[PDB]
Amino acid sequence: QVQLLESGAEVKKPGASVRVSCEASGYTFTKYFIHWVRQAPGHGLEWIGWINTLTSGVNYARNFQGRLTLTRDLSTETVYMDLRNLKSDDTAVYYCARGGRGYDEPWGAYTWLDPWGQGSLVTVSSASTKGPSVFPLAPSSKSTSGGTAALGCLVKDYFPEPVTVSWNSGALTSGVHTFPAVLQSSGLYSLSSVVTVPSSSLGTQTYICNVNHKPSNTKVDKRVEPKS
Amino acid sequence: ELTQPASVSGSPGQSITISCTGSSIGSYDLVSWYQQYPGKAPKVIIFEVSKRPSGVSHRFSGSKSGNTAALTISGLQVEDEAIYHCYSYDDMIIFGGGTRLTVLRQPKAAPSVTLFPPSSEELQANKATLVCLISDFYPGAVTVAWKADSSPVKAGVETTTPSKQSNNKYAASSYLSLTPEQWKSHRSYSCQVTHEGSTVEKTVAPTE
Repeated sequence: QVQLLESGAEVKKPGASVRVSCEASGYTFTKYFIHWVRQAPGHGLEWIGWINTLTSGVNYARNFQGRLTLTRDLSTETVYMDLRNLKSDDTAVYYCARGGRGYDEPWGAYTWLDPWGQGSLVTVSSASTKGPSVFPLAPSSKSTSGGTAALGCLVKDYFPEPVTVSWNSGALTSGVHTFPAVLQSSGLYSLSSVVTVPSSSLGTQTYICNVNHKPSNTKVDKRVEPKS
Repeated sequence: ELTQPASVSGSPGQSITISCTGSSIGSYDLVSWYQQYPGKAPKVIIFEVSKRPSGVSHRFSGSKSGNTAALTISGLQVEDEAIYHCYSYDDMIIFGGGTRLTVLRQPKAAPSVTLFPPSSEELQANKATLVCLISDFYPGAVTVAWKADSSPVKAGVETTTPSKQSNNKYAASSYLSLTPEQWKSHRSYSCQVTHEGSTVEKTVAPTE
């Protein structure tokens, strides 16, 4: 019944601006504030501003006066968030939330925030589609079970997801662990794919990681040699 | 401004308390607690210190003492596994860092850590990336610390959030981007993974 509905995800270049919508339903649109809270990955929630849906009056956080603009549409019962001059640290899931109580109490917006929209992911990346650099991870028997060695490929700096990795054209599957990518502050992804193989095969078997980055139409078959 | 622990662990049926401390806790009686499941939005479960929304299980309860608020979950159940954020006001709505609460469903398992040095190919290309791969740790909550020789290293560190493996343990990766000079200039670099009061450290030296 009481629902806030946000728009889809966005990808923006630095210096650009983004517009996120928040469609309300199931309650008197003009009786409750609409807050905006973002959540950068691995960071605490941060409030940025609210709007009085009745009067359109706004209140922003110190770090957002000048670059943020909240508007409301009384007929479509929709609040819009406009954030300008996007930096890379603006990457976050942006939530809208109904302000508890209403426009009658001094803390009538800070009682409780409920419900919340599903959130909209905004990703600020200076990178257009970009293929990865693939480097070899030389075999190491230090942290593997007896008789085996771990070798892999470092898939550095690509955009956007996804990347797929196979080994020896798929002939080698047991022992393969492709780790999820990290989203670096540069806006580029990097991941690693390792494979545990018999330490005796290192001098006999060839090991090649087949990296496929379809967005950039890039394919790399990197042979991973042991460092004698 | 608001300080709460990063991760908490507890077994089913028992009770535990998450603490949030900040100067704003004593000022007003507005401190609240928000529950967030992975991939979903936060939801209020405690507001105005101790009030509980209708529809919220009575097992949740809140309280404050001085500058420290506390959320208490009695009779811990599996669906309580989530991120719990504390909320207050200091000239604006402010939040804590969030507490990953895990309801133990298997034995605590320490991580396996594998540390790779920069590739000589990458080094000759005027770049360097140390790769610390962490796997098979339960619960999915670790802190990673990089050390140059013995000195800590905060600059150039990129760490993923944990992701659930098929065996329901968790994996994560940490990357230390380095200048080739920085790499050759030190005796060694270390990846230190802390997990549930235990630590696993792997070290690599440029002379290898």
